[PDB]
Amino acid sequence: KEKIPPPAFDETFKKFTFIKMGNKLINNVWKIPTGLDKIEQEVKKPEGVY
Amino acid sequence: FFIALLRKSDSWPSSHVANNSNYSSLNEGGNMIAANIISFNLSQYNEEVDKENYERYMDMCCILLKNGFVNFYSIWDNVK
Amino acid sequence: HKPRLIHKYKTHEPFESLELNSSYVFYYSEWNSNLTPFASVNDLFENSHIYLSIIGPYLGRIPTLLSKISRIGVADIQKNHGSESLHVTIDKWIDYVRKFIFPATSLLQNNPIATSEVYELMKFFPFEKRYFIYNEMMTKLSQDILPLKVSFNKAEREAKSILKALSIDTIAKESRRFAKLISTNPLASLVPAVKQIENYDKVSELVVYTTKYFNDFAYDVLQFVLLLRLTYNRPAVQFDGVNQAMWVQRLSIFIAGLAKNCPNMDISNIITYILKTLHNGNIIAVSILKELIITVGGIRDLNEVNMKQLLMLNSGSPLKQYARHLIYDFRDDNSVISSRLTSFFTDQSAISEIILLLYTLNLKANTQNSHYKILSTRCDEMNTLLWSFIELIKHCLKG
Amino acid sequence: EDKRFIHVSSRSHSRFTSTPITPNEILSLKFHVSGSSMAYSRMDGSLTVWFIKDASFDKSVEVYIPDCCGSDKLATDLSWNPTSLNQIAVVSNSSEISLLLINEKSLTASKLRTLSLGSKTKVNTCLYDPLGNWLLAATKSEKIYLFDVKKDHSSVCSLNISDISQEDNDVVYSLAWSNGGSHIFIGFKSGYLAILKAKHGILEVCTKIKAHTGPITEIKMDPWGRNFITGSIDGNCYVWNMKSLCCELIINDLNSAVTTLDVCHLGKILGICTEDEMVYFYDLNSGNLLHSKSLANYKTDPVLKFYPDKSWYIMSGKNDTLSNHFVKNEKNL
Repeated sequence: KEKIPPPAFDETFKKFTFIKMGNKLINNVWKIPTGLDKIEQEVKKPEGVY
Repeated sequence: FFIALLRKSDSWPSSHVANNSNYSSLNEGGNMIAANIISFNLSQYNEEVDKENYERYMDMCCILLKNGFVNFYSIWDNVK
Repeated sequence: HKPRLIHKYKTHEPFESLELNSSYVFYYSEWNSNLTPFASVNDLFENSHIYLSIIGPYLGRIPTLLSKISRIGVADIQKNHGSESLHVTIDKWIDYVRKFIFPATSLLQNNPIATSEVYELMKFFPFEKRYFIYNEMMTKLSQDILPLKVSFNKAEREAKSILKALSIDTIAKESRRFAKLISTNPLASLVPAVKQIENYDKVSELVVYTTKYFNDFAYDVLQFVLLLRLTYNRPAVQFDGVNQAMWVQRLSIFIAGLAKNCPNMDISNIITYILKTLHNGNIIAVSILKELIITVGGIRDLNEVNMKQLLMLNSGSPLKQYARHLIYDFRDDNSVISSRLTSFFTDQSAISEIILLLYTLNLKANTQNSHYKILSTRCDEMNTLLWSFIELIKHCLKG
Repeated sequence: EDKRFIHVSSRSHSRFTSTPITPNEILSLKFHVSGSSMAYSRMDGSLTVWFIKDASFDKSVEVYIPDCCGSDKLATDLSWNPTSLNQIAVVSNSSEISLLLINEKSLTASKLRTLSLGSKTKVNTCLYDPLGNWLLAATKSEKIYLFDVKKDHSSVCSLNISDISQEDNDVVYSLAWSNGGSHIFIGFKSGYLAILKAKHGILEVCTKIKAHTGPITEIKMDPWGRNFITGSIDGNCYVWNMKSLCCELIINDLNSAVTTLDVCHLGKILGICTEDEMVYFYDLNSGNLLHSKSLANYKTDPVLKFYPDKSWYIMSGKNDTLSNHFVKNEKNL
């Protein structure tokens, strides 16, 4: 003797997070910059230190 | 033939023939005398001639819930 | 020339059969008149929240239905190839594989072929959002839904039952039995199997003989598992500093053993791990790079060499090819495999970056104060690494 | 059901006190759809066609001939013609596609023709249509050809292998005609399954799927046209249906590599012969791994072949080389 309402099926998928990789250990590796210009600063002059 | 014979009978629900394809019409149904006979016949499974005829009786009952002959929660609530 | 004679019988069992002379069709021929098939994609994304949320991780018992949904997804991107509708058509199936296609794959027992069909739709994804699905399966493993938690523990006790019966005579019948298991469930049968690589050798030579029978799904998680162990929180240097560790030299003969034997394994994310961490200064990236040159290429150092062979190595001749045959420096043999390795360095334009990084770190090690006999060997070892990489460049980039 | 021994000269070779090697090897075995002939081929021995009329095997010995395809080369496979009962298309190794006739009244074998299309490096595969209206001679090296039989043996078209797949120099291990005669199923070296359309004289590929990661050894077909079964060098032997082109069963009995696949004419028992001298039998309509028998074969390489008319069991695998024929095996213990 009850009135059963129609069930509401969920249509929403889940969101992602800010970590574009899986772990926080893998993702900390892929955040440090690469390129030829960062090496150029420490090799500024060998004679200038000499 | 079993449905065409039983659609013209005086045991077919004429005014309360409500169907099992809605989500609010699984309670409101028809013919609660045949909801007493099948719920009594599916709740017995303790013999050795009753076991060789339970599959064919369950198929015949499953056609009757489709055409709206009986309710769903009248048979679902009253089986073992 | 006569055709065949069949008969049509009616039974109460729903699935169609075919006997020696007769067929068995379901008796209730109007069983489907309540149901209606649907249009292209905008109802399949609507009739799946109803039906496929009931049997959530249970499509592994229906393995044919898992192929037919993924064969739609590859033929939907290829049909919508064009130039325009590829950003939203790819992000549409990035939430349909995460939600109820990839968790249905883990409840599969021994099924290599139906697992590659799911990955064929996963080749169209970024590799960054494939490692998010691969990492979600190992934290939603235990803390969440039950029937795959029983199945992730059924493979970890089946992976460990092969690494105990792993021998050099029964490897003909045990490697096909091992690769079939990592073709089906490699999120479970690989973290045990790598844990006994950085502990015990002489199974590292038995694991890389199995890797000729993997499929292309297994080669992507294996690169994810190797990156999972290289970055785990452990002491990389030992208590004193005189030795590194015993796992860092045992993992580097596994990585350098994949790049030589199996040619179907893309190792470009391992090499991208080498590039970035060298800017920080890291002893694992040096030790992976060092064993790659001596194993894939055949470059040997000239510091034990005879004086008669030393003059023979400067005369440009077939005698130069004879002087490397005596010093065991195989370059004419694995010339194909050495060119494939530098192909991963020249794709990211890394060749001019490695030479400047090994030289800078060697010169930066002239100010660190750790010991007195250590940095007389550490400076010498990094000096013959930079000499060994230059000599690989001139043999591959020829012309 | 009783063990009865096969009466060729191979049983006389081993019955004598001959030490080193009594027969030598078996190259190919094909049946005509009539189900009374045989093409029992050897390496340096004899290709012996057989015609036994009524008895089990002890009626008559028909013909053994070493010098049939010449005296320098060997024959890879012997294709029977479905249209002509007296025609067998033998393809020699180097450069000979000859066509032989057999005589029942005389102890000889005559040759009708020897046609050849030039720059033929090595044709190793020849097989007719199931209705007998085409001949696809395919090399494992360069390209695949297409001829006819109903008018004569005249060329129509050819396709180069490098247009099918694009990875590397791939070898074609085995290919199989469709059951209607309208499609080509071909099996590569890196585990590719490509489907070619061969209606009358046009040869074009439809699609290619990745079956597994090994040399696809054999491809067979179901006599009811529902499915087709492949083999491997892995332990996998899948069963692919045709209406949806997906997988139905998986025979995961990975104890060795797979070498020989056969089905029955009713389509019930799948016979798999592995490399550890172990044979199996299975079921197609029933579940995955439901054996009916397993049999340990001796030290040498066996072959397995099923009759096209009634279920009679041909195995080989005696001490060096002899065939065994198991009569009335509807139960098989």
